[PDB]
Amino acid sequence: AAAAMTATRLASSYMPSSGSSPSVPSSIIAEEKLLALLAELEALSRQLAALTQQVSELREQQQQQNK
Amino acid sequence: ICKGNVYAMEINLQANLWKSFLYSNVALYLPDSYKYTPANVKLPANTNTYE
Repeated sequence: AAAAMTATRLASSYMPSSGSSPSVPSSIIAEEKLLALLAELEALSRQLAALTQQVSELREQQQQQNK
Repeated sequence: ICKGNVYAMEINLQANLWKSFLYSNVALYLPDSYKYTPANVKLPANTNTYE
């Protein structure tokens, strides 16, 4: 019973495993701007894909008109 | 018969003790930045572990 008690205490610690377990530094301010960047950057990818179809449709429309 | 003084090696006794005391002590207790690792050994990634 106590083996379980220490097992959960070991599992609940900052760096519990002798294996790979180092710390990581970061800055909250930089992350927030990055998270906002990916939102707009992704939206541009799909919008530019949509604009391709409009130009693609425009090209076929002219060819049909000049068929 | 020897024919010469007796063969003998030399050792600075006092200096060796002073160095050995200096190494078991503070020399081994420097911050890890002064420590390096050999080429053919692998250490666990965790920094707080005894190994």
